[PDB]
Amino acid sequence: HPETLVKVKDAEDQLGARVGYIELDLNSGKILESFRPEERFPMMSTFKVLLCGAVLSRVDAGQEQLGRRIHYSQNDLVEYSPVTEKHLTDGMTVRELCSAAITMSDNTAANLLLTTIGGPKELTAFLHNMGDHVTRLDRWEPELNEAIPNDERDTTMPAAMATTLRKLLTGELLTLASRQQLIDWMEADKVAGPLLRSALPAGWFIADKSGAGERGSRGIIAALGPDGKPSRIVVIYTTGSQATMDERNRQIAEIGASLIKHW
Ligand SMILES: *[B]([O])([O])[C]([C]C1=[C][C]=[C]C(C([O])=O)=[C]1)[N]C(=O)[C]C1=[C][C]=[C][C]=[C]1
Repeated sequence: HPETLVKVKDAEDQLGARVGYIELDLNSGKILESFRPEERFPMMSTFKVLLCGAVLSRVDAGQEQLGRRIHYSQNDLVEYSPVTEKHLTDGMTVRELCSAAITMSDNTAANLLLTTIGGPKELTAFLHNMGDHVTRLDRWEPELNEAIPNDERDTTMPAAMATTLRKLLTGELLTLASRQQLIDWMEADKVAGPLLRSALPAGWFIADKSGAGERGSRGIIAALGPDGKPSRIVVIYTTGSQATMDERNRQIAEIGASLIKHW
């Protein structure tokens, strides 16, 4: 709704930064509303969903096991590794690393998973293969959150991220069992409470993933809908603000309230 676009512009004014926005119809693929759709923004932690999608496609091909366990060391630990740091001892299975990467944004768990699939170059190839010729992952955690102005490394476009999430989630790409598993992980998101979840009415469904990085970067990707079923895709990225975390979360949650209102 254009009123939502007003809020996106109000946000750009508040944060003193650009805001990329996109609403997608989950069923048809139709674009509902947009803003800075083809500009590049840093994915930050939102790439974790893509990562686990590639991991799931390997599992579907029998090239990987969810039950497979992985061991690592203190040597592998990166800042912000809430679960991983807890099992230095017993290691973790593929499944748990994805859970950890998505529901808690665990940095080390992402790094371990990237290694398993072939690193950033392979992720990029995976994406490019499925029709996304824009989204690129160049670095590992946590340098990928640098967000230096104009750098194309580790970025996406709101338009590209939206359709790719759509394909993962509803395309024939992943098995039914894997798509479901991916949705399940997103739905259990334990760290995005102040963002869109904060504007959701009771009974609605939401499967999401957020990100935060240097230079005021912040963003979220999500599939939501009323009555326990997702029906739309919303992507929101911002970069360049001098605003604090709270103000940044406030603006995003404000865009979501507008989205709901005009549903
Ligand atoms: B990710 O953005 O690449 C990665 C981990 C992270 C940190 C904070 C919030 C989220 C989120 O809300 O989805 C994801 N980013 C970093 O590791 C940067 C960082 C930022 C702030 C605290 C710790 C790390």
